[PDB]
Amino acid sequence: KKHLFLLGGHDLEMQTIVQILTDRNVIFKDRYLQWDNALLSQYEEEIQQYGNKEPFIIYGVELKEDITPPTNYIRIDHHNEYATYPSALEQVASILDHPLNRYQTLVAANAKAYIPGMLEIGASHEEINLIRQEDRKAQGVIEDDEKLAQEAITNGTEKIGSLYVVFTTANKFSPICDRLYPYEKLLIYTPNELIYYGKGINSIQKILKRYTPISNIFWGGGINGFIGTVRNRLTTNEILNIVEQIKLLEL
Ligand SMILES: Nc1ncnc2c1ncn2[C@@H]1O[C@H](COP(=O)(O)O[C@H]2[C@@H](O)[C@H](n3cnc4c(N)ncnc43)O[C@@H]2CSCC[C@H](N)C(=O)O)[C@@H](O)[C@H]1O
Repeated sequence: KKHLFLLGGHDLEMQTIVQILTDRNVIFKDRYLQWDNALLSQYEEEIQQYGNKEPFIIYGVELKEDITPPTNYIRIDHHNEYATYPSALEQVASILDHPLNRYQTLVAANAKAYIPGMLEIGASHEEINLIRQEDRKAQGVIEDDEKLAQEAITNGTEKIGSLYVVFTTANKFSPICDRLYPYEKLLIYTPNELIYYGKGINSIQKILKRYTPISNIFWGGGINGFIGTVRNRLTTNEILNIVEQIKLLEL
């Protein structure tokens, strides 16, 4: 059985997956997707040529199935109902019988549990710093993202009990997280998007499902994981209402 991999949005894990797939001569297609456009329909041409053809198994790595996948398609993900699963890098390596080296174990740990996941595998201060910078660089974080981050922590950040609430006009939130870490609970929101990081995401999912269908909600990891809403699917008032509901969990 021959392997076809379709890669979704880019980050340090997806970059590492490209490296391993490259070194091992695996058929894979990388349309340089990002976290917000990781659609299976981006690979409609490849689904047409390899879909339902016996010799090939198709591995979609963190792709929303906005089109019906063929019968020879296996979803490779660690989000939503797969949120307790090992990271995509770990699952891809297992399929290829690739032993993850020390660097790649940190890539998987950061992908699944951020900085706590790396401290759990004995990461050093300099190991954590290189992973975080490479992770943000692979996301496309640039200098304008890091400035809006500094302003968001300086001028739009309050703490309610154990919860940081940051209003921002920024596009990428990883710059804010690394400046505020360590934290137990962090809520970043924009006029049409919010992402929660930290303890008790199941209680947050309860709140979100009162305001928007589950198809606008993504999450990953356990408690001390993240849960968020797709950009521009909720109104400003809906976000602001949710922000108050999340704040109410601290009172
Ligand atoms: N507790 C934590 N605190 C801070 N960062 C963490 C934490 N846990 C994990 N992380 C980091 O978060 C990253 C998780 O990576 P992923 O598993 O690929 O998960 C990614 C996406 O794959 C996933 N996602 C699913 N659908 C969508 C969508 N429509 N739009 C945007 N994002 C979507 O949600 C995650 C991004 S969530 C925040 C997105 C934000 N708009 C931004 O630009 O930074 C990874 O780099 C980890 O290091």
